[PDB]
Amino acid sequence: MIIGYARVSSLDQNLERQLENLKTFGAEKIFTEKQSGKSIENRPILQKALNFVEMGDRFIVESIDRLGRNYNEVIHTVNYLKDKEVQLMITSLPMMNEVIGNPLLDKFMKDLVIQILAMVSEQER
Amino acid sequence: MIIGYARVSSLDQNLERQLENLKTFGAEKIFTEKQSGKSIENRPILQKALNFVEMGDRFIVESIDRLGRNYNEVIHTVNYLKDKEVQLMITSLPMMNEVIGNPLLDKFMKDLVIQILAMVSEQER
Amino acid sequence: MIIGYARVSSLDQNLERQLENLKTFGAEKIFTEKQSGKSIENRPILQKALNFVEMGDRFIVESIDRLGRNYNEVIHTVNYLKDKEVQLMITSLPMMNEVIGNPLLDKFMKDLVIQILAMVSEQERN
Amino acid sequence: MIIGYARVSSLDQNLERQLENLKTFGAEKIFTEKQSGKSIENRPILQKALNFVEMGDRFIVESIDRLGRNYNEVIHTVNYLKDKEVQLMITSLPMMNEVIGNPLLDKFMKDLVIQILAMVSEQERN
Repeated sequence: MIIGYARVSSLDQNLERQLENLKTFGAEKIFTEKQSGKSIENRPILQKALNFVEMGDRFIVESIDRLGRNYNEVIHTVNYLKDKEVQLMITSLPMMNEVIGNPLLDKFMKDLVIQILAMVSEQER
Repeated sequence: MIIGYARVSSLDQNLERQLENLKTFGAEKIFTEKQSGKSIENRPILQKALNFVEMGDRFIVESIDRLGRNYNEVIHTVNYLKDKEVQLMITSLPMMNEVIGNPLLDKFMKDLVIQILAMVSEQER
Repeated sequence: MIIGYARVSSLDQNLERQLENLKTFGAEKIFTEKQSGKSIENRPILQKALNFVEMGDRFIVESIDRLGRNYNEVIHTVNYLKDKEVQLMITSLPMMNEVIGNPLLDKFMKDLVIQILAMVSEQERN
Repeated sequence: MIIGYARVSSLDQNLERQLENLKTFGAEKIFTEKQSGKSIENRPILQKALNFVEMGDRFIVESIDRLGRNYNEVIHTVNYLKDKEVQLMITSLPMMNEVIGNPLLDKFMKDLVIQILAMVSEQERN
């Protein structure tokens, strides 16, 4: 199952594109949430989505900064999906194709890129 | 408290040397295990270590490869120590907490160091 | 010698704190400039500062965005200081000059952070 | 024009294949060198190729290790190709993929791949 999570601090932002992008990548059930990404403790919609998705399912978002503007909280969420065997994907940067010749290096880089994108989210707040 | 961990793939190596590096670094209690290093699930002794350590404690090892030679399993192990707030210090690369003045860049580089070291473990096997 | 570079695009920007942060880290001579960071071909002071520094000297700035808001051009400047045996230094990142483990792992991470900051600089401009 | 650079630390290493990879990727002139890649001092054939190649051209290699087995030198040789407007292509790596709607990020990705391969190159040496 493909679960999508869309978030916006305000409707001033384009919720269309975010919702359309999630749906374009085959998002079955999508959890929208109008809240700040400064924390995950006041966003019950996201907490309900994470507890929803289980093994085999796919959790996708338009971009990491939507998942949260807090490095540790974003990183904790990424490893929760890993330990729960839920594939994390981004509409902006899917990264489903091979970049480096080595399979181990690709995992390292894709894990690195996400950490880089995770920091920049807090780097902007 | 400061807990350590030592592993030996083959007893032919200097196990007594590794056990000294932990005490020299300030290890009070040291757990010892003898396994291949391919999977952490078949290593109960290592599991007893991660469970014994609590919040505020310090988990140390001679090197990351001792912890494991599987990138995903090693990263999973480190995160387990993060959420439990246990500092994972390496005797091989003696680096201090707060590697940089900036809090965010510190969190990013702390995680990056462990990923790079973990990527070397599987790289060398 | 320890040369410092400070840049402001607007008169609103607090140039004082930038100069005081540079002096705090041992800046003896500073090259202040009032120009947009979207390019370097129109910044003669930044280039006279890069020429002034020699092998062993220290080129310090407050933030990477001060160096410029163009990724390719900021990276070009960072390597120029590299190839010229000049250490780049940033007030925003205290203790950046330290070594994090072996020199290799340090040279890989420090270079990554600067590129990320160099990317964020341009990303905020346009 | 596409210029290649092949290197072999020893004749035991497969050279006739490394030439085929370069020629398979459209190399017109291949500079062959025979010496360690720890430093660019004892590798004049490389500098001969680097000085030879100029604006518009394309510089290709089998992999990063051929371009040098040192992070500081690899990154130095990479930026030398940037400043001369010469694109660097590695036969080992695939075609990558488009970062749709973010040209700035592609500039950063291509640099990250080189630094990872560069570090990994020096890591395998020891």
